[PDB]
Amino acid sequence: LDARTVMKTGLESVKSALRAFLDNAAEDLEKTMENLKQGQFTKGVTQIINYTTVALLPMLSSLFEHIGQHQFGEDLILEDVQVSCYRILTSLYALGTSKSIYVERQRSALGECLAAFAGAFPVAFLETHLDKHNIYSIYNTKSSRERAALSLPTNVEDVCPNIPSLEKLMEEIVELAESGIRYTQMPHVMEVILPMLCSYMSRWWEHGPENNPERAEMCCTALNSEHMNTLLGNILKIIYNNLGIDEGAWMKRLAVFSQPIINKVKPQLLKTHFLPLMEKLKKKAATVVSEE
Amino acid sequence: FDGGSRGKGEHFPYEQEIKFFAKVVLPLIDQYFKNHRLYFLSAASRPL
Repeated sequence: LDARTVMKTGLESVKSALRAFLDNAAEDLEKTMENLKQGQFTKGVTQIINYTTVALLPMLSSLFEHIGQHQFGEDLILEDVQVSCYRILTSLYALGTSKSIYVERQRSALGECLAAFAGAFPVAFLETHLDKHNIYSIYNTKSSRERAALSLPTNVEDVCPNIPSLEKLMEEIVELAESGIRYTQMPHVMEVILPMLCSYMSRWWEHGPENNPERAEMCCTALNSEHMNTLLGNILKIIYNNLGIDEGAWMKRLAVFSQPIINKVKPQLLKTHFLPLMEKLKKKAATVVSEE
Repeated sequence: FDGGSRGKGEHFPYEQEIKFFAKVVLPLIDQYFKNHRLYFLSAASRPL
């Protein structure tokens, strides 16, 4: 895809084509989660769910991965694209947090899709109290007459009520880290929350004030190297507490999800903060389960 | 074929067309774009 060129110059039929491509995918996975909630007991809707997990999730994940790796989306974002993206985010986050026999089969798939989506999306969503600073936000775009025109709750917290905020999520993950809760009891957190924080902090590093003493407090969001330090320390210390038990390929993949963060982090911290990592990974000489 | 799928007859009048598509055209797209990642991804930054 080259949506930059397509959007700057291209035909409105093509515009509406990809707009319908994303709208239809949205309504598809929303109707999928709905019929899954009404699917308390175990066929057409089941086929829709299977089609979702096999095709709709991979394509959205891949196109958002390309968007993220091109540092893309700021011009891609247009009318109703915000609304579709927020709906999709709430949907797959709801499935990831929810527990069902359907969820435990492809919960990894939604995990990678949400990891791609959170980075790909061009507006800071996990922070909402000072998010007004972004002119690219649809709230700044819509003035008031367009707000009255389109059916949206006019409050960012109301549009995504189920999702929590960054500070409460980081304090909760620190709490579960120090408590050392096993992955089996609450797979959803260690399955979806970590890709959230990873992608979010990876792409709003530079849309944080630490790179940018300039335009300070005109930032779309506020972030710190100490936030990065805290949460990758949490990742290393949770893996510390839980390679001994329950093992699993999920810790094998959170390594590659945390790879951007370990490239991001500065090297003086690397020295004497991942020296613990190398010794903790090898202290289980008796075990054979793969790590990193 | 979706319209005729509601019919009992599963025989497809354009079976040659659909097999040619699935066996050649769809993989032809695959090989062409995987060989030409960069060419369509030109972004005025003079890539190659």
